[PDB]
Amino acid sequence: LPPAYTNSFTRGVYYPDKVFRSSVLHSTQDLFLPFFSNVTWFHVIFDNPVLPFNDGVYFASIEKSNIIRGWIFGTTLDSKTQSLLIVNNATNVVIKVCEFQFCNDPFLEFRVYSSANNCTFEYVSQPFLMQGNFKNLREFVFKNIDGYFKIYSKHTPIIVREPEDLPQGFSALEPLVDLPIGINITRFQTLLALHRSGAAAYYVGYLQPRTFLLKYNENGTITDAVDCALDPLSETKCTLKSFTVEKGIYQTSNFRVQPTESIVRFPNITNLCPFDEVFNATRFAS
Amino acid sequence: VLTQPPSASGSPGQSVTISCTGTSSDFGGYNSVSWYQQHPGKAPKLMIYEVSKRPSGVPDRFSGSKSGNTASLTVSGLQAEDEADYYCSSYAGSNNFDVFGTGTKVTVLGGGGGSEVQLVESGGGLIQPGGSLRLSCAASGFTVSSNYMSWVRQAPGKGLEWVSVIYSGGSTYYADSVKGRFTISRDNSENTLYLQMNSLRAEDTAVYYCARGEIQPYYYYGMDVWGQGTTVTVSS
Amino acid sequence: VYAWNRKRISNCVADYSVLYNLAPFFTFKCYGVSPTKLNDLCFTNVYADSFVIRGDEVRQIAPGQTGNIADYNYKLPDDFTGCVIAWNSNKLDSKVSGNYNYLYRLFRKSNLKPFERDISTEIYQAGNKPCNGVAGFNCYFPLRSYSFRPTYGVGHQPYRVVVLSFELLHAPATVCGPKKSTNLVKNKCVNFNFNGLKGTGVLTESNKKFLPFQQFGRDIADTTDAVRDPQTLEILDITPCSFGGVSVITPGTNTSNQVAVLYQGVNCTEVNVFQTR
Amino acid sequence: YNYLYRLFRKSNLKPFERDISTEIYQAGNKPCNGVAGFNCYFPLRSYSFR
Ligand SMILES: *[C@@H]1O[C@H](CO)[C@@H](O)[C@H](O)[C@H]1NC(C)=O
Ligand SMILES: *[C@@H]1O[C@H](CO)[C@@H](O)[C@H](O)[C@H]1NC(C)=O
Ligand SMILES: *[C@@H]1O[C@H](CO)[C@@H](O)[C@H](O)[C@H]1NC(C)=O
Repeated sequence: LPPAYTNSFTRGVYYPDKVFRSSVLHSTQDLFLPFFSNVTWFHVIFDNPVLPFNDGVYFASIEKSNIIRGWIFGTTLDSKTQSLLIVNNATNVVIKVCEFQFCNDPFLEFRVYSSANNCTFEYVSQPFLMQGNFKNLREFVFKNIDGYFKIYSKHTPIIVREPEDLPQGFSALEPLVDLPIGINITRFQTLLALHRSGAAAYYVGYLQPRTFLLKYNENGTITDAVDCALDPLSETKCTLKSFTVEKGIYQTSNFRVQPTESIVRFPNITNLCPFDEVFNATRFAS
Repeated sequence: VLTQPPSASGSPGQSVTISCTGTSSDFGGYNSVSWYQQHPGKAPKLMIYEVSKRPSGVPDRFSGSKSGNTASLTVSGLQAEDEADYYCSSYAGSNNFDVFGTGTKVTVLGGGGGSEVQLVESGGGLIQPGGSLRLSCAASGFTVSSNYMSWVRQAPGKGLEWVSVIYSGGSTYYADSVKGRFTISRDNSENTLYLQMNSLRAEDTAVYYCARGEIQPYYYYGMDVWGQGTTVTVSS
Repeated sequence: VYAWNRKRISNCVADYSVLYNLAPFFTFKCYGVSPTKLNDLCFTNVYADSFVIRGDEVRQIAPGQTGNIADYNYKLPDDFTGCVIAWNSNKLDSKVSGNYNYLYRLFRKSNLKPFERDISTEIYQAGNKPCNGVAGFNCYFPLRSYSFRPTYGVGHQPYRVVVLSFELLHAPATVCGPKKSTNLVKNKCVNFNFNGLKGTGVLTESNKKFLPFQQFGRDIADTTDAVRDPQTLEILDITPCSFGGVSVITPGTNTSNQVAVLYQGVNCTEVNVFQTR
Repeated sequence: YNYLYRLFRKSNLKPFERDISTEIYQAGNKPCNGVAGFNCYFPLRSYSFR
């Protein structure tokens, strides 16, 4: 397939920590989704590529009832190393970090894999993680740290029936699981409910380490957020703790042209140095 | 320390029924009481190991039932001409040597193993007090590096006692008589297995016997084969 | 002893104090640490290994020791940080019907690797002969059953021994132990240690609508002012204790010595008496 | 037996303060009354040598 690329508006600003804040402006520095960024338009109308999991991903889904269910996060998707097969079965979610490689292909009955090895975690979460012209958008911010596989989520009932694209509007994500399992994750594999016996299309972005200034409401929720590396107006709204900038000139951060090449010029001399006749002499020095 | 009758000569072969009392328990765990027939000259020969199921040998000595707290080996009706000593083994507790008994004279009358695997010794004639003398029992048949062998010494008049026990490859337990002055060292795993004296204390004058099988935890091992001993004759 | 469990237990509050009242244990010698300090140390996963040995073999279970069972069925290196919990089981594992069920692998080639389970049933081959399966004069059954009987004495009774091997790899610790909880005190300047968040203040009743996932709570400028109770859901408020500045008004040590004390930031009800701005 | 080694104490020690003790420990609020029961021994564990 030729994976399209759609524009991702302001969406994917999750809560970094669990701290109540009322009517403040918090400037956090963490892995977030860059505003007005590109996200592949993989359409599930067949598709199942292996995406790179560099430091965190933002998954989306505009399925109808059960089209997109499950995740096959892992490092190599082999039987040597472990993996993660968090799926969403009938009103339940099974989370196992067992090293089930594969059987034939990630499709689904547990027809995703057929093997048996040693496991490390079986945290079977009982509560599941998941109107004619009323679809349902489900966003999941997957982020991995030294010893926690944090997973964020948010379910919003979108209404507009425009061509398939990310809607316009700020919407934070709430954490649900904090699996403390420690395993390196570098590859991302998705799967759809085949059930053979424009349907849906998942958006998969990429997180980057950036600074974001978030506004907390009086109740305790985030109403909006401003990036600090999108436009000079955003940098001005970040250097001053206020989303309303007055008229004038403000001194923002300094610019510096980063180098491009790198040369290391040492002298010609290319030979060996006496060490076998110095460290190990006839017997030794005195 | 066990209890055995000094001698037994009255009513030869009719009411002898020698045994070994002094246990005051239920023989510990596995009830396996062996009977050794020590004969002057050649090495002793096994007679019976369990309470029943006698090995390939004389069929007129069986029914070694454990009555009370002692195994009464029925010896009546065997024969009327024998000159040897019957020794019984018990007290199978963990790390407990001296399982043999005292000298029981079972001579009914008084007056009137060779080519199985191998039998070799060192021949320690006129042993100098001290030093380090090595005695081997190289066996060209059964493996001398996989089975559980033992070393037992006996002196004129005194009975036998456990002197050295060695497991497969991970145990070098020593007897309580040496208390550390004896160091067992295994030879090449495919040639033989020898011992070491390590500066004896004038009590090692007794004659040695290298047995291919254990005494108290005795297993069938197909057959019980012993070897002749040699006189130390220390000059301390 | 030849096929022992290897239960990998994790993600629980291991309360070892309960084990002191479950069964009348006879040996609780923990070689690694103390049972009092064990309940305050987190771990990743505990390996539970259970077996049954005689009474004279319980002493053989030690961090480094030789014997018929210490180096042939289960060996512990010189790093065991668990316990040697064991107890007699001569109440339900001894019937007069023939106890040909257990074994201890009397025959072996050499010492096994510590913390290893060798589940094998091949005939012991004592060298110098290819034994494709035969029982005579060269190759015997390397397994031998016990002789446990009810009408015996101490030392040769069925003793169940269970060890709990501990490990600390480069993984987040799951099992920590029990968690002591104290009573709640409201409207009183006291100390608090709520889930690592330590401090002092007056725990009062607040009207803040916390989100169902938020636990802590801060203020405009980096100060914790409200936390969520680890017990039944309740929104509290952490205000600092009663503090203030003290000033002394003195007419000088030349006419008199009577002085006045002004406490700043108080309503005369938190220390004649006068209340000013 | 000539080189002794004390055991755990219900309270932390003091710098430059000798810890000579000969009583029996008491876990919780259950006095074992001299005879060593469960979780109550003498803090006089002898160091083993070889
Ligand atoms: C996203 O990437 C594709 C190529 O991968 C590019 O054609 C597209 O223009 C990008 N997004 C924008 C700027 O529309
Ligand atoms: C804040 O919460 C209160 C009580 O639930 C609610 O009445 C009010 O509308 C909320 N305001 C906002 C903007 O969240
Ligand atoms: C703890 O147990 C009590 C029992 O009444 C219950 O009311 C409370 O909600 C529980 N809290 C937690 C943390 O489960």
